[PDB]
Amino acid sequence: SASHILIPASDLSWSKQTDTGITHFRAGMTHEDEKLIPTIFRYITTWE
Amino acid sequence: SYNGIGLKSAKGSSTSGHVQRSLASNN
Amino acid sequence: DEDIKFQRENWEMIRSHVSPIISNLTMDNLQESHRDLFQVNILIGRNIICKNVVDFTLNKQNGRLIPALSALIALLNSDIPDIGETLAKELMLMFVQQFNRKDYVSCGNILQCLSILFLYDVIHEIVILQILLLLLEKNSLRLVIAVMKICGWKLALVSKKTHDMIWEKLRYILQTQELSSTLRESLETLFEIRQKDYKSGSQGLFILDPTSYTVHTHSYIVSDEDEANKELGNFEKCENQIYDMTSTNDVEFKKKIYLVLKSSLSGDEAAHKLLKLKIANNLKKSVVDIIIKSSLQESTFSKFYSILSERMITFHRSWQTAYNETFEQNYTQDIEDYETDQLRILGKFWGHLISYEFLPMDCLKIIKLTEEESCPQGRIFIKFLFQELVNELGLDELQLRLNSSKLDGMFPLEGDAEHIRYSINFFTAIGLGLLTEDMRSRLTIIQ
Repeated sequence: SASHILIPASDLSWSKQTDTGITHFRAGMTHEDEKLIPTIFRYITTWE
Repeated sequence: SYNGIGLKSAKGSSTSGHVQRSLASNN
Repeated sequence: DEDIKFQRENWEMIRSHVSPIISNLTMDNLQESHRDLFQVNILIGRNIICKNVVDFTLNKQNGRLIPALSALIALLNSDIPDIGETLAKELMLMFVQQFNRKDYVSCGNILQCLSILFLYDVIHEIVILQILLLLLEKNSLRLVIAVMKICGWKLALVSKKTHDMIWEKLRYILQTQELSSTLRESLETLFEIRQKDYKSGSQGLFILDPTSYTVHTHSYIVSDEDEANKELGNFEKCENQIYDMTSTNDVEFKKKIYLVLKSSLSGDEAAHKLLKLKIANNLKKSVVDIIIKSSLQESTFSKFYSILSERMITFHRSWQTAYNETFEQNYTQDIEDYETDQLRILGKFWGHLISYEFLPMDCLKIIKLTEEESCPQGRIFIKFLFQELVNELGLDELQLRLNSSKLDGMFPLEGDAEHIRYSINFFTAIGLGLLTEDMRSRLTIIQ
């Protein structure tokens, strides 16, 4: 999985202007049971 | 309320469109 | 006579027991005061216990302690109806005397007592309303407001039809008739409390359950000659579990924080999911421990756990205490277990929060650099801490914060040149020796 993730949605009218920061989260993938399915970005150590 | 945030629709998005405020971003 | 002697100091001590109990009567002491009052012979000191309530009520120092007093009377009236029977009589006559005396100070002291006794079901609503009819027959309006502010909540519940008629005549006062000014704004304040529904006259000591108070609602009216039994207060002469060795509740909780922590993309997402849970304050020390242990499974430092912890701290102050407690709990206790691959993750973790002022520099005062109070894995943790301080701040900005820290515990400045020789030896071994210019001046003076 890579999409059971809250997607950052932040104010597209003012997001083109400056970097708003993460102010709100859009839901990524839905379903009755609560996912919590991990994503491999937590399992791959970053380049820096 | 749709305060400039979220989606135009949840039809072609393949999500539910559920928006919740980031409790982390406050100050 | 020794029998007249023995009965008199018995009468004296019963009088000298009730009077300090009433003077020590306050909220959260009522049950303890009523217990010691019960062992003293209440029935022999029947008017003694009544008069000590009346005078402690009347004295004008009280008035505040009246709902503490009337709650004791309900306890007595539940236990012995005759005590509240006689004590309701005297308060009726104390009203009718001072209403005839026009002692407005002493009337309101009795009327606050008669109100809260009606709140505690000691007396009937009949004894309240007939007082109201006498006061409203004259002006008497300063007295009647302090009654209806306190008792009108209960009284409209019980006797609504007649109580509406009391309001309707009382409304005819400030509507079709001229009134004195200072009295007038108090009367309309009662109308203001009416719309606010009496929520500031309905708080007291409801200790007794409505079936634990034996319901002796005394139906005495204030037009009855009430026997005035002062005489019994005089002296007379009686010729008469499975133990929990496992923590599976914690394990299911420790699994839930770990699943939150791995299902998130960014650190702001994991921060939001942890704050969404509304974790109770006893667990918020333990949630920091799950974060730090999961940061050591990563086998390399990540900025994920930094920006996770930064959004925790700026959210509420109890998280900021939880990181401050954990940093002491890590350095003083957990260093002995950690491998050197894990210490470089933590020193870069705590060096990141300290260098951006999420933890203050005063948390560094705990760390002390000696030969005795220093573990070999502890010095490794200091090395990877100061490197993140150097890389973020720079060598000059770190010089300014360490000067404002006055944490000599770190760099001494006086005391045991063997520690000053130790601390210079350690800091130059890290590679940062530009800070140690203060100690070298102090060291050569000792030589």
